[PDB]
Amino acid sequence: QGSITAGQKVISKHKNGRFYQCEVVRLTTETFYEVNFDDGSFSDNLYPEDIVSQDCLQFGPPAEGEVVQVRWTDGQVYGAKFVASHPIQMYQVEFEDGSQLVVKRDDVYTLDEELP
Repeated sequence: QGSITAGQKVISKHKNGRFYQCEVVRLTTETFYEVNFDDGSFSDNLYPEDIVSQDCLQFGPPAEGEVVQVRWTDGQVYGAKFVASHPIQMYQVEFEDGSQLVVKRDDVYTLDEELP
């Protein structure tokens, strides 16, 4: 939703799990990758760097259906096939303590609106 802009005071969840006032420092795009692992399990939230069979950061996303190897969150490598890439509008926010998160549109609230 286009209603949130850089420099806006908003309310979002700090890393401590509670809602505080923070400030949007930057609007950014994060590209997510979707793959089918060789066992048929599906992942929708890989980062391009997690493809270890080719350099997607340099050359962009694989061809749909292309065989890939994936470094998973457990440090391990797995066979898979590339499905699709999805760019996502993210909001980099800073709290009064100076901590920063990069959160989705649904994770931020204006000062006028009821939580949650």
